[PDB]
Amino acid sequence: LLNPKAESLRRDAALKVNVTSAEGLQSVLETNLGPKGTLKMLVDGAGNIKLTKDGKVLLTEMQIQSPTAVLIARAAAAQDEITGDGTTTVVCLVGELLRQAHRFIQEGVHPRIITDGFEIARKESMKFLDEFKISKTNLSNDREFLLQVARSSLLTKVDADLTEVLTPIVTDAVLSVYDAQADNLDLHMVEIMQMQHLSPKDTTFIKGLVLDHGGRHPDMPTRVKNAYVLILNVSLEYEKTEVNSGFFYSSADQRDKLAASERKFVDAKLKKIIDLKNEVCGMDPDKGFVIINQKGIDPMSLDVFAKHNILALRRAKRRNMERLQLVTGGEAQNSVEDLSPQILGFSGLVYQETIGEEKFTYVTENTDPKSCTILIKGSTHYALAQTKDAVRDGLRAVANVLKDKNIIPGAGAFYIALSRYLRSANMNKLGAKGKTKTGIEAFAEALLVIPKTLVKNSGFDPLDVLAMVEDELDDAQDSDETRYVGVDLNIGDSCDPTIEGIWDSYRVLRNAITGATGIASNLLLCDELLRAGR
Amino acid sequence: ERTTGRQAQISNITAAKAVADVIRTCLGPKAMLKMLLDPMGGLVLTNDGHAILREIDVAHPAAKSMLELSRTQDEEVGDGTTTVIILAGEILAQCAPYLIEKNIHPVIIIQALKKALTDALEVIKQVSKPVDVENDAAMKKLIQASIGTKYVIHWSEKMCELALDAVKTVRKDLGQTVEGEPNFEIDIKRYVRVEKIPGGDVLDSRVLKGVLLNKDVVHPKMSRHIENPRVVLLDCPLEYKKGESQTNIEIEKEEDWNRILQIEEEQVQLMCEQILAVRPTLVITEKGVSDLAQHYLLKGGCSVLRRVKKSDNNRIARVTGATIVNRVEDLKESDVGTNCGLFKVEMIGDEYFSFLDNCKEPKACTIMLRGGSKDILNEIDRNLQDAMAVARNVMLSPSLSPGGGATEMAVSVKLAEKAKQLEGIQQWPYQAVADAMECIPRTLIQNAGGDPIRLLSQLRAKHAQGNFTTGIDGDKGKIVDMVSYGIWEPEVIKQQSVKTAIESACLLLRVDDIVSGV
Repeated sequence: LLNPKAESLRRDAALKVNVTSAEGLQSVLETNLGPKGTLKMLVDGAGNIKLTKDGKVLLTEMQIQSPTAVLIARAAAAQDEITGDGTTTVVCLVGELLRQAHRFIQEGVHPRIITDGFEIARKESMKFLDEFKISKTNLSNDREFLLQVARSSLLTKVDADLTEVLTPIVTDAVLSVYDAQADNLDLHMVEIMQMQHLSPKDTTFIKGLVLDHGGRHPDMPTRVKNAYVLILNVSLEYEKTEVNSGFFYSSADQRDKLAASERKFVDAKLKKIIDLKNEVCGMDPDKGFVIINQKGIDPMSLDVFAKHNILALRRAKRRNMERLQLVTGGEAQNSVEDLSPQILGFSGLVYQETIGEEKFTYVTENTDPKSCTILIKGSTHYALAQTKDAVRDGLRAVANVLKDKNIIPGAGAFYIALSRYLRSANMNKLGAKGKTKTGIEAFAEALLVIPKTLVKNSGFDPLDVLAMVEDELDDAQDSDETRYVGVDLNIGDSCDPTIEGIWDSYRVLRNAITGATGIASNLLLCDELLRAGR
Repeated sequence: ERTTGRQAQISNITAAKAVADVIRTCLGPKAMLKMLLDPMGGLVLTNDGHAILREIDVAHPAAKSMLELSRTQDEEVGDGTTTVIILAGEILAQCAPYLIEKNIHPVIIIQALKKALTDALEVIKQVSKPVDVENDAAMKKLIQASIGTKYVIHWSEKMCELALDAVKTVRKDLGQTVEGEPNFEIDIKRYVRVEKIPGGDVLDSRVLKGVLLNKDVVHPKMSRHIENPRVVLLDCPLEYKKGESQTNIEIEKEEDWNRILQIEEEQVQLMCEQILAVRPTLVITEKGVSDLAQHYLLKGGCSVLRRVKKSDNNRIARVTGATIVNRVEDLKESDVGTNCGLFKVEMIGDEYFSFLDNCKEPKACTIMLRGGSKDILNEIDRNLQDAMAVARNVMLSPSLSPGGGATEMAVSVKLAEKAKQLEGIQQWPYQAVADAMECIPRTLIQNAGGDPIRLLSQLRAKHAQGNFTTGIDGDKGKIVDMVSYGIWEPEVIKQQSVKTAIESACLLLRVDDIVSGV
């Protein structure tokens, strides 16, 4: 049963390849899990080395011919768009679930019964999912609990020293953008900017917006406190005639007169701008005037604006002009003829942080900015790439906490309890089927991979901690009270995940159990592999 | 180059056996998934039998004949694509030892397959049970078989109404000893052609009898509906005509300039006057309409439609009877606009439409579908064709046959009984047909996980002593009666299944050599 230029793997031989295909992808990603995970290198082929612990960036940068890992990577990409966290968690659940299933495949169990046992246990897992979850209050004074959610998304990908740096940055970034009510939150209002020349531990949060081009003149004020803002669209630099012409000077001084006469049209608008500062808080302290003007400005106007102590910006990004319009409040002024003091906005202290090569102007201390900025600092591109992965996944982690009022404790508390749940429930219930008991038991034993590999990457004996946690759960059930138990990676014993502050999102775990079950199910449904047309 | 002797008979059976062997796991609602490896880095997880074999490149030409066999089955029945291919491939596999090891001449086997085909059609008619085709509640539970496990399961009641009301419009059910019996002819292809309108709800989807047009009315104030309409169809636009020869009008005299400008407006009115001679209430043209022709026909008391496709007017001519006449002076009085109920221009989804809908069924209809998106309309579309294909097989024969391996085993038992009473050398290949009929239910057992040998012999014992309605359950996988949970499918599916299977099997057995040349 063959034709030329074809390959076929049939009669359970495809199952041994597909399960091994999952064991190969699992062992690679088994190294990095939780805060004890590992760092990997990704070569794009252009010579740029990128170090990241995020499974989202890993699966996209690597090319795998194995079709089993392709479906895992494609399904994890859907999980990365929905959950945004726990990419490795999904892979570890799929691989181990196929390993426990492959042992029953060698026993002669049909894969449909194995997949049916996973779907029945998944429906019972969703019932325990709603029972085990903890309902968190909607109060926005919960920052203490947000400090626990932050450490969950931070400690994983960082040395834990950048955690204390990024903890006040991420937590203040979400609550500043989020108004107090139930409405929504916008992650686009938080800008992510990267800079060099300074250590990553000095990364700071920017309440306002950050920009590159500053006022160029030695005498311009560096620090201006509580100044009015002007958004100006008109070019203050030298202009030329729209039609071809020339300047013919009879005398040497006439050459400067013709140049001053052409700039007089721009100088006429320049006089109307400086009269606005003389009209409003010219000599008044704690008040100033700033020119964010979008188009270019010649050095002659920069010298005039410096004598007035006016900060003058030129060649500003078009997107930032609309963003600074909402942050500062001042409307965009196309023509100076319509310039009025009521159009001017208001901002707080504007101070230029000037390194050797570059100058940084800060818009911060705004009345109603409604836009934040996270400025990522690093000496090399390694710290800039690793921090950007922690910021993007850190903001989306807290974002799912305000959108979903339900939260679940982490540290394997959900996986160990549910595995013990299906073990004791299926024996008491016995309402599924006799042959389904294999699929249910394999699914319950496969979910132990996360708490086993989490402490395995920590170095502690997994058999010891899983025994102490199981004994503590049995002692908790004998005392007849609710006790949440989780693994402690630093000490190696058990602990309380609610006290330790380790929490897992509800939407992440809801799509992880349902997603990993659907991934491994479709892989067991493949009896034969076929390669044709090649 | 050349395959002679018995080598060609081996390659013809092996090629058909390889195509069937791939989709053996594709049979049943519990059927497994097939992972295909493309020459590129892609993969295909689809379990649909037609989408798999289409992505599988084949070499031997007999495998291409099996691909064309499934293409014919897809035009007849909407489901059961793998059922016919596996059955046709197993017949050649069961006749392989008798053709070679037993040294039976192939023509003897081919003549034996024709006798087994006639006996099989008689057994299917005996095991089939009648059902009321006029019961609306019964037809919904039938079509529902091709409905569930799809997104349309929630609207299934509305999906059956759109399926029944569509086929009941185009069907002509007649019979007698005088002019003959059409045998309940139903054409889904040409007459039931559908138009999908985005937006709205499935409840708002209606089956209109007529031709639907997306173009609006040229003037806002006009007669919305006419009692007894008169329709004129013409391809030519409405505007000032010009001569085909050289036309030059030289104006010298002063008072003759305004006269020619009036004649140009009279020529436009003259072309409209030739249309109004038959007193039409509706004017449909393929090209645009000039503003002058709009005003001349507005005062004439008729409806005007412009920018209508030519393929649409051809479908209008069949439900109406108005023949397209190019020149307005050649307009016949024989073609009329009769049997057109309403001209209603009512806006649907912020887009002005035109309704030709009538109160009668001129053997055609236009289905108007509403959905939440174009992907939903495409899902409703293909599901509506499969919904009507099941209702078609029920209207093309009153009897239903049990599925899930019940009919497959019911035939194999009767073939084994007729084998003992059939003398001659054709008896041995005749028993191979009954062994091929047992492959379909055993395939459902292999996909279920149960013991294929144990459950098959026990299932055969149920047909021998008890009734034939005891099949294999899809969800469970244990021997049960099909009367409990009806899997029941129409007989027409089983008719063409074994019919084309023998025709495709005998076609490959007749070829004793394969040569290459142009």
